[PDB]
Amino acid sequence: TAPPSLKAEVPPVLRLSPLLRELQSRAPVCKVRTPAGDEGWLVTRHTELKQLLHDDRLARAHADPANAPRYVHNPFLDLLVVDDFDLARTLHAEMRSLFTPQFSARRVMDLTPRVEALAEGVLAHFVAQGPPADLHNDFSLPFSLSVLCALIGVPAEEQGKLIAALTKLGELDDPARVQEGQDELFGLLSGLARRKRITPEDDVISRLCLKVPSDERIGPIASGLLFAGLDSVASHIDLGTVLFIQHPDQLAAALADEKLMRGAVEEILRSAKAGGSVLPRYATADVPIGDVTIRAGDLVLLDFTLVNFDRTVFDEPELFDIRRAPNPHLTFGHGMWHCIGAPLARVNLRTAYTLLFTRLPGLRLVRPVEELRVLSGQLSAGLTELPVTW
Ligand SMILES: C[C@@H]1[C@H](O)[C@@H](C)/C=C/C=C/CC/C=C/C=C/C=C/C=C/[C@H](O[C@@H]2O[C@H](C)[C@@H](O)[C@H](N)[C@@H]2O)C[C@@H]2O[C@](O)(C[C@@H](O)[C@H](O)CC[C@@H](O)C[C@@H](O)C[C@@H](O)CC(=O)O[C@H]1C)C[C@H](O)[C@H]2C(=O)O
Ligand code: HEM
Repeated sequence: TAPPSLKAEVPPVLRLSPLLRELQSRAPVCKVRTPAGDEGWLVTRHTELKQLLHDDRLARAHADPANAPRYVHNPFLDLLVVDDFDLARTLHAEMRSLFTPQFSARRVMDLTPRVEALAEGVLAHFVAQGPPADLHNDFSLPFSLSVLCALIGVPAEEQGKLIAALTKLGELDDPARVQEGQDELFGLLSGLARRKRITPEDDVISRLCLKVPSDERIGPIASGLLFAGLDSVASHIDLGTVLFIQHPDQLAAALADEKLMRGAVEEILRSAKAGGSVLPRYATADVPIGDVTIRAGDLVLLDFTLVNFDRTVFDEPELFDIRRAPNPHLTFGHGMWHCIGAPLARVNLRTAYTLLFTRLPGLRLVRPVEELRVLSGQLSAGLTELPVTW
């Protein structure tokens, strides 16, 4: 297969696939065939990813968005792209000025007692019947979701439908099912905005109303935030928990020392996914990078965790070392595109690991890790299940 194809099934969890390892050793920027069947440029190395994150010729913009080369087939992902390059710039700037104040240090610090309290409640439900239990579906997802709902302003009576609607939102190669969850989610969130415009509450939707006069527009905006943080946080709770099970003496040191726990969270972010953490861009003009020229209109695949195994940056990247320092991973991106939820994601993760392992020090897998499976055909795909006992 020339160019190499990315849809090479799914590698085992917590391991860098042979395909991606050879692509990275081959060149910093590689032409590949995407899961959707089109052609794209995979950025494989740390320095080149950083450079492209700071190059204003990469954008969520294309002269013909409907016909542009695709990474995967998903209409919700397609909503990030507009056909006017000036409009793409101003929309991106606007979105960052809307969202950045919601994740200030004061706000995340102030939310933290609430985050810890939500973790405690989810844990009670997770352990209520004793072991074994599914860490993914009965702790990681409900905890990740309850935090996002508390911050965004989704009441309890609607959180039950969210996991379902958000699941069908991420489905690949089924535009009709993505449209269903899109309909259901956009209608739910914009109705909340209509209410909170009249009766403001301490949540993000209420504060978005003060700068976004359209309730309709708050639908996709809020949906973006939820989808950006739900599976991303949940899957890192899952995989970080496995990494800790596999490295008990490092887990013991992280539990005894908060600074070591912060380092451990960073090492889990660096290494848990081990490639495949791709978001797309398009070139709006020719971009020379490494020894190739990305052409205007071309698809560019930014893989934010493949670069965390770049041997020219990380010594022994395949080893889990919570004391790794410095730890310049790019899991949250960089620059003008840097993940706005990163401070919240970090609090969620250290809250989860701290609570889980102090309450359940015997946590272990029910079956060998080789038997875990990632859901297929899913944007932001996580484990089907994570059975644990304690
Ligand atoms: C300007 C507009 C307009 O006015 C309005 C009218 C339009 C709004 C448009 C809304 C549509 C939003 C787009 C969502 C797409 C998500 C794709 C996720 C893909 C996830 C990928 O997954 C893969 O999939 C493959 C198939 C599998 O083979 C792989 N093994 C793997 O699983 C990679 C996963 O990514 C990360 O997860 C983080 C991502 O979430 C981030 O945090 C959000 C980034 C992005 O979402 C930012 C937006 O979301 C912010 C949004 O808010 C913008 C916004 O409204 O602007 C408003 C103001 C973390 C996971 O570790 C990583 C992972 O899994 O490795
Ligand atoms: C461990 C969990 C998470 C990871 C690994 C992660 C990763 C990322 C990455 C790599 C990007 C850059 C995407 C690109 O350049 O196209 C990004 C952007 C973004 N993330 Fe996250 N994220 C996480 C959690 C969250 C959470 C919890 C939220 C919201 C509560 C969030 C909201 C956003 C937003 C709004 C953007 C768009 C920034 C922009 O377009 O300039 N993320 N995230």
